[PDB]
Amino acid sequence: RAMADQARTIRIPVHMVEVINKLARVQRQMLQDLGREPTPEELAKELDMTPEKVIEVQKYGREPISLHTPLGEDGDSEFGDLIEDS
DNA sequence: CCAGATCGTGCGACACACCGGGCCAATTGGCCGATGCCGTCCCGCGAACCCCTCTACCGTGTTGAGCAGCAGCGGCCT
Repeated sequence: RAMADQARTIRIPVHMVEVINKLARVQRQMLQDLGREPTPEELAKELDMTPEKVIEVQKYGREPISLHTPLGEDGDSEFGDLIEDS
């Protein structure tokens, strides 16, 4: 429960985290057994949900990048120095 | 040289100048009054949405350089 509540900067409810974990485990097992990357339809029929829900669950789980990652070869610039204030 | 262009002059027409009359066309544009469809809101139920709780074979360990301060030790001094 604690890892479900204190593991992501953008918090997700417990049930959505459980769904994400289930989808990740199913995808890993399918990739291992089949030998190829499962398509969204294969997971959708395996997980008993629409492909839109599958892609939404995949999208929700991503980790934000950091603005301080250096991209200058000499070590002077940062990823956050090239973002325009829209 | 002398005859038409130019202009003087004259008569008329006359396109309006007036400033005043006496009615009218077109053309209203308001919403008058009457009729009708849409915005807002107040439920009504239901799908989902998030939070909390509990499961008892048992199970017991994660480079170089420069400058400055501190710890250990050799050796007086009492």
